[PDB]
Amino acid sequence: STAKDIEGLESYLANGYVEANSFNDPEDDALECLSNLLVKDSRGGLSFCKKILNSNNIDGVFIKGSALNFLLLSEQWSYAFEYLTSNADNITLAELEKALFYFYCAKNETDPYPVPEGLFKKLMKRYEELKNDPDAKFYHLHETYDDFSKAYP
Amino acid sequence: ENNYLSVSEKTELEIAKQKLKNSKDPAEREKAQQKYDALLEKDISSDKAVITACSNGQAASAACAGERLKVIAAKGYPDAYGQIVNLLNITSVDAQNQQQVKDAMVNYAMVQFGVDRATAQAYVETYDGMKVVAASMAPVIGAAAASKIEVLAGKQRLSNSFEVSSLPDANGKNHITAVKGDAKIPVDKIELYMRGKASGDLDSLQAEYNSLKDARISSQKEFAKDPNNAKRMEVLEKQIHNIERSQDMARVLEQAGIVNTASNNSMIMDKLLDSAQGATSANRKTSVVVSGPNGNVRIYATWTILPDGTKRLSTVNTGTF
Repeated sequence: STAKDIEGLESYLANGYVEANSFNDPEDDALECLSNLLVKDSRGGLSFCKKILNSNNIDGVFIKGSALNFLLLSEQWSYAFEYLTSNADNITLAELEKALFYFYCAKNETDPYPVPEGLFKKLMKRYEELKNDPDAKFYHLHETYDDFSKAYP
Repeated sequence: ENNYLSVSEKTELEIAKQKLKNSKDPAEREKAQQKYDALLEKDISSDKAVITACSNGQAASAACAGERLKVIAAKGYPDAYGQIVNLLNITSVDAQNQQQVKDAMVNYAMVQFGVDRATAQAYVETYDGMKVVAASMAPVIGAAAASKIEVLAGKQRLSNSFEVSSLPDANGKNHITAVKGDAKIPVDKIELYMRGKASGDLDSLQAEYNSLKDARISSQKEFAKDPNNAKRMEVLEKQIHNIERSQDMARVLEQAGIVNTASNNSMIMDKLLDSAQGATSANRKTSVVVSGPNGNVRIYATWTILPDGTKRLSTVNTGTF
């Protein structure tokens, strides 16, 4: 039963809510619909990760980090590597912290994926820009950046 | 003794009583307590005089709660319920009766929970305390009447230039809501979420989240193999993130001098409701500025546009430092 999850997502991108009579933060309803879809149907679940990662008309920032994180941990990790290379100047707080965290964990992998050139400088450029956003602490950005740099000096 | 239970239900009630007494499994005793309570409710609500007084939309009336009280006395505090039953004739709380509503809540909380007067007052002056207090009345006066009492206590607590009432949602669940014009605020968004009282056991979610976090750090390739891993971690992370914003919002208003009082929460509801009036799907975001002795705080709100054109508050946020 996934078309339900897809129609909850379609409504979030359209009106910013999953269903009208839900009293939740609609970003939380959408995160559930997105993660429910990703587990039941990856091919369609990763599609909405992209439909979130490019949409310039979504309320929440957290959910973009969710989408990016889901692609990084999937067989389409390369779509996420190339998204971070080109959009590093525009990526939100949530995406930058999910990027810095993925590569901190990737420092422990036997077989790390090939990292595109300058990506670490583009991320570290973006951190120095977003370091002083008061919302940084809700993503634990300064802590995630500390592990990322101490992993890759 | 249980004249309006069937033979089968009498048997189930006795099994529930036994499991309540003998089981060494708290989950089985909790199920048995719920079963005992549901059978007692069927007994009381199947009384012929309770039926007459409580049916066809009258479950919240004073007549309905009074008949239920008579029945419960026959199969056996009663002065606390007397002041409460009288409040069920009220349809709007104003200066005439607000103190009558407050005193009946305070006196009831003392008798039912055994607390002293000052402790009962602090309990009933909160949304979450008053929810527990009204909920504890439901077995005696019935769910509909207990719900009305919670609404009445909400009108008294939040007195200002909006109304308070209960609105059903997608499932038939009641939401206590401040309503004015074509705008609505579910009050828990102000009295719980904005005040740092977001639901969730932070320490439980944090350890379940840190459990998954260490596994992903230990072998990200292995963790990624099953998308259920990343689903559970991301949902825990968001829940934790909502609590942390909820607590930080509470502290922002705290440091500004806008502490957690009914007066302040009511004033905040009223300004937000004004800011939403006549809004459109063009712009669904508003903000107001509130003032305390230590500074101002801007409160941002996003509103859902419902099919009938009214607005319901969806998110409330302050900035941070």
